[PDB]
Amino acid sequence: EHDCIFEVKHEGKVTGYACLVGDKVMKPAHVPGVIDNIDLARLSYKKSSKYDLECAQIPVAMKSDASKYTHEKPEGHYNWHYGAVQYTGGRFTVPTGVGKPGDSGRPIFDNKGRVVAIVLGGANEGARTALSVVTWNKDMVTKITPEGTEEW
Amino acid sequence: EHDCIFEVKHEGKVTGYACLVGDKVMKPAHVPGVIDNIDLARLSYKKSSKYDLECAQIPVAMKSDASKYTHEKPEGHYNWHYGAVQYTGGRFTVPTGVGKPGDSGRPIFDNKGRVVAIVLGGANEGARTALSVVTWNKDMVTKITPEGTEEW
Repeated sequence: EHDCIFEVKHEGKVTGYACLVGDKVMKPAHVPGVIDNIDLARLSYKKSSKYDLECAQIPVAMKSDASKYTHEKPEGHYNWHYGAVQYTGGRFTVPTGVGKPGDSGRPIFDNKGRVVAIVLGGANEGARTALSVVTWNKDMVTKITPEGTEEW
Repeated sequence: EHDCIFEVKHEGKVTGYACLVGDKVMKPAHVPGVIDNIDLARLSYKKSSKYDLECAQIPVAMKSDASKYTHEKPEGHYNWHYGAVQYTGGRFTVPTGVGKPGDSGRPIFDNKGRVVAIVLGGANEGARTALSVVTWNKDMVTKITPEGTEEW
């Protein structure tokens, strides 16, 4: 279902997205640019290149309109802004030809309607493709990045 | 009816408006930040802190798209961007509520469309509040702030 998620643009084009996950505001750091909204970008965030997350806290009304997350992921079927995604064996996976370079940051929802993780693109096959994600393992962050692919 | 011309933006956000009268461009002086319309911001603004006005004179380019003004005023009731306004004893008691900070520079329009005054703030001992006004009468620019003026 449709909601509000801000987006970073660069010089008359688009380069990806940046989300408002509940308690903080955050974005990937592998794509350059500044958020469109001036009161969500002019502040000073904190950056870590080893996990590629740029994060800080939210203003007050932008806190009043937020999202809601979860700290686990069970095996089953999910949906995202392009379609459906199967998660099993530690693998979110989608068909081929369902994205373009520059969609890194669209959130992924569970069945109940809460955000489970974020996306970093990056997987290929001559059939249904995999994902590369950054997720929350019981109040602490971890990464998932299958080999063979670059930062799509 | 109404006009919607020549606002001001600063630091991504806005800081109100500024209106042009038959020959010159006025702006309330106490607010920071400069105008966005690059054809106007090329000028040199006369800054009188004692009367709180910014007083550049316009070039002849958009001088054909100017406004209409006057300096004669009977008692009665006028209209502006946030509703109606009443003129008694000089002071402008508005049907109220819609005022805010930040949006000083809203000019005051009469029934016959001619510009009669601009605004500089509010002051409110209950309903139908009496705002502050920059105005003029027969070559004399006056600043009329009634009492305890909320500095917009």
